[PDB]
Amino acid sequence: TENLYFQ
Amino acid sequence: SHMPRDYTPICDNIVKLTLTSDGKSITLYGLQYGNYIITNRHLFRLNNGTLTIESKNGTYTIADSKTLEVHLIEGKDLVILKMPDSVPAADTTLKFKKPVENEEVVLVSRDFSTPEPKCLVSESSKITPDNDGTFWKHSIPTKDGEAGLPLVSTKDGTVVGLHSASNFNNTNFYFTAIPENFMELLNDESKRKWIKGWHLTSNSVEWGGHKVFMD
Repeated sequence: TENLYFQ
Repeated sequence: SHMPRDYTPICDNIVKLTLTSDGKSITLYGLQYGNYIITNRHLFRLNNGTLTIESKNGTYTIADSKTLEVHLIEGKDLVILKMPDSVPAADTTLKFKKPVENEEVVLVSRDFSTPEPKCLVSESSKITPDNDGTFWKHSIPTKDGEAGLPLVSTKDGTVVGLHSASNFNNTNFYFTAIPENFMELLNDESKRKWIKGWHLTSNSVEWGGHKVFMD
């Protein structure tokens, strides 16, 4: 769904 | 009613990994369990590097992530790293369990900056699975590079997951759940399948019904 970014 | 808990044992086993190669580094946290270090898969965005593990015991430096033996958790941003035998092992005191819905967790973080380390315990937050279960959602604000920090249940004091990703506006935070029979994976070699040279060459990865970026 919504886009994510690794941390 | 849940038992009051001291989270310092978990802090003592949090490690700060930094995979550096040719001036570019990737820093995120992990967990020390015997001869292994549990951390996120997206630590290995680059191949052929130098791993720096910062533990309470000391700071370690390792030869080439390509030769490194890693066990990949299926369908999860988790990986078990086999430290070479020369590196001292840690306590097997860490307890891993599959997370339970409607069970509160607290982000346990170790602050390596201050001259005296701080065992930081965040505020409690419920957890819910996201799509296929590859990611689990918590409401604890996490800074960048804080992936691999343990999500600890306040009921039994077990690591139920490691932080992974967030949305770009930093309003929803997603951690990777500890799989079932994960402790069986740590103490039984027959269930472990080690691989070498694993790296994440792609810029975009499609995980957990989501499109996760590296930046």
